[PDB]
Amino acid sequence: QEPGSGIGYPYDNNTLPYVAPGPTDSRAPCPALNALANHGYIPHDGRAISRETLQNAFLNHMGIANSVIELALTNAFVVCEYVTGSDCGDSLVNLTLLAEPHAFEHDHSFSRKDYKQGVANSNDFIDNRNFDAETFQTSLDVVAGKTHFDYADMNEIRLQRESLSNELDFPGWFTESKPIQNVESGFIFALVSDFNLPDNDENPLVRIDWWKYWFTNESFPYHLGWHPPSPAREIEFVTSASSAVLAASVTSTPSSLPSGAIGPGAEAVPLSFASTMTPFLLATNAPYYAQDPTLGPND
Ligand code: HEM
Ligand SMILES: *[C@@H]1O[C@H](CO)[C@@H](O[C@@H]2O[C@H](CO)[C@@H](O)[C@H](O)[C@H]2NC(C)=O)[C@H](O)[C@H]1NC(C)=O
Ligand SMILES: *[C@@H]1O[C@H](CO)[C@@H](O[C@@H]2O[C@H](CO)[C@@H](O)[C@H](O)[C@H]2NC(C)=O)[C@H](O)[C@H]1NC(C)=O
Ligand SMILES: *[C@H]1O[C@H](CO)[C@@H](O)[C@H](O)[C@@H]1O[C@H]1O[C@H](CO)[C@@H](O)[C@H](O)[C@@H]1O
Ligand SMILES: *[C@@H]1O[C@H](CO)[C@@H](O)[C@H](O)[C@H]1NC(C)=O
Ligand SMILES: *[C@H]1O[C@H](CO)[C@@H](O)[C@H](O)[C@@H]1O
Ligand SMILES: *[C@H]1O[C@H](CO)[C@@H](O)[C@H](O)[C@@H]1O
Ligand SMILES: *[C@H]1O[C@H](CO)[C@@H](O)[C@H](O)[C@@H]1O
Ligand SMILES: *[C@H]1O[C@H](CO)[C@@H](O)[C@H](O)[C@@H]1O
Ligand SMILES: *[C@H]1O[C@H](CO)[C@@H](O)[C@H](O)[C@@H]1O
Ligand SMILES: *[C@H]1O[C@H](CO)[C@@H](O)[C@H](O)[C@@H]1O
Ligand SMILES: *[C@H]1O[C@H](CO)[C@@H](O)[C@H](O)[C@@H]1O
Ligand SMILES: *[C@H]1O[C@H](CO)[C@@H](O)[C@H](O)[C@@H]1O
Ligand SMILES: *[C@H]1O[C@H](CO)[C@@H](O)[C@H](O)[C@@H]1O
Ligand SMILES: *[C@H]1O[C@H](CO)[C@@H](O)[C@H](O)[C@@H]1O
Ligand SMILES: *[C@H]1O[C@H](CO)[C@@H](O)[C@H](O)[C@@H]1O
Ligand SMILES: *[C@H]1O[C@H](CO)[C@@H](O)[C@H](O)[C@@H]1O
Ligand SMILES: [Mn+2]
Repeated sequence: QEPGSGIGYPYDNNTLPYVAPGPTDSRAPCPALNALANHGYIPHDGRAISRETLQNAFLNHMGIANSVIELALTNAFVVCEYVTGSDCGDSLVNLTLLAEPHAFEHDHSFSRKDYKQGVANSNDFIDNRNFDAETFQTSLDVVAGKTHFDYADMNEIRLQRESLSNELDFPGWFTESKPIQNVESGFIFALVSDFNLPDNDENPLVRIDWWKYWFTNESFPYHLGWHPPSPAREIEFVTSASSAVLAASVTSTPSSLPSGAIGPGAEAVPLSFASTMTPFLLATNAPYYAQDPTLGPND
């Protein structure tokens, strides 16, 4: 928000306004990075981003501590080197390369289509990077009519998304990614679980309106009473939430789940790519921004 608005106070005392990305700006498949770039907490053009810039942006403007993004930072730079063909050092070339498929970006996302979702031919690919309202609706439908949801609900959400993607993706494309997705499940609980409820750290409940605002708008739901978590969320909360999602009992089992979908997931570890492997072509679409309505500087 505008610095003088005081909208983030006393949780964030140095805010910057929302600015929609222009056609030439680089955006990510990540709603968090996109919100940060939209505010200029990382570069608005989404290019040339250092680890510390990311660490500070997450800590000071989203209440996400450094520990939470340690592996994500490692993996971002691994993917940068893979996509560009050379070491990116401490300047992430852009946000868009993070949408390299079957890498950090993965199938059965909550709010993005898959790289080969619904394509008529095998060489074809689509926008697996920008927010897709329809896909996100498929996630929200699982918790229709509710204001909050828990770990068991999130487990049902990710299962529905796995089922849908496995059915709709070009044959042979779909590749399950429980470890990465469920870190991201933990991230959702970390950012938009309802810290105003008395037992948030034991049984955190996601506020659906906060989640929808963050994902659809790629900006922060201050207008709905959100603020950065204080103290900042740490990695233990995230991986604990990730484990709890996967441990939750399934009351409705969708068809066409990949083998082993139900049950615990592997711990996320650093990505690695063969020096011989050429990266998949990145989707080239202009960055998404909200238009129904468009956002002002304080939204
Ligand atoms: C340097 C730090 C980060 C990097 C490089 C990063 C990168 C990515 C990438 C490549 C994806 C796409 C995965 C896919 O859905 O196919 C993603 C998704 C996602 N990220 Fe980030 N991320 C970071 C930090 C965070 C943080 C701190 C949060 C929230 C606390 C967050 C929230 C999410 C969520 C919820 C998704 C899933 C979106 C969906 O499934 O539609 N990310 N991130
Ligand atoms: C995206 O953000 C816009 C702008 O903040 C949201 O629309 C506003 O929502 C606030 C409460 O958050 C209301 O007080 C305003 O009346 C709304 N303004 C306008 C212009 O409609 C919008 O709801 C957000 N989208 C989602 C899905 O959360
Ligand atoms: C983000 O960076 C990536 C990596 O450099 C860009 O993707 C490459 O773009 C060049 C054109 O300049 C192509 O020759 C390569 O084929 C692309 N690589 C892949 C794997 O697709 C990407 O264009 C950049 N995006 C933005 C919006 O800045
Ligand atoms: C990205 O750009 C490529 C070359 O410009 C195209 O071959 C791709 O199909 C893809 O195009 C899509 O996104 C761009 C926005 O940059 C639009 O100009 C196209 O209409 C298309 O949606
Ligand atoms: C914001 O400023 C107020 C008043 O000085 C202070 O009490 C609070 O700790 C500040 N918040 C942060 C995150 O520094
Ligand atoms: C989230 O974190 C837990 C614990 O590391 C994993 O089991 C899960 O697969 C996901 O990565
Ligand atoms: C989540 O899981 C990680 C290991 O993947 C732990 O280090 C953390 O304490 C939490 O239980
Ligand atoms: C790990 O931490 C999460 C979030 O605080 C809890 O919900 C879970 O029960 C475990 O203690
Ligand atoms: C990971 O952690 C969660 C939360 O403590 C457990 O529910 C799960 O069984 C796994 O050990
Ligand atoms: C775990 O428990 C649930 C109820 O919470 C059952 O519906 C499911 O079959 C599983 O045993
Ligand atoms: C069991 O409850 C789950 C939520 O955990 C629903 O998704 C499902 O429809 C069934 O009622
Ligand atoms: C039970 O509920 C789940 C989640 O909503 C569905 O994916 C499944 O098909 C069944 O309707
Ligand atoms: C749907 O069915 C699966 C087995 O196919 C169970 O694991 C789940 O608990 C739900 O009843
Ligand atoms: C597809 O499969 C699921 C369980 O695997 C069923 O619940 C459903 O009725 C359909 O046959
Ligand atoms: C389906 O296949 C996979 C092998 O990747 C197993 O992990 C699973 O238990 C099931 O047999
Ligand atoms: C990570 O692991 C891969 C295995 O494919 C290697 O190719 C790479 O050089 C790195 O050691
Ligand atoms: C997005 O742009 C539209 C232009 O009609 C405005 O209505 C809105 O305030 C926002 O700036
Ligand atoms: Mn994806």
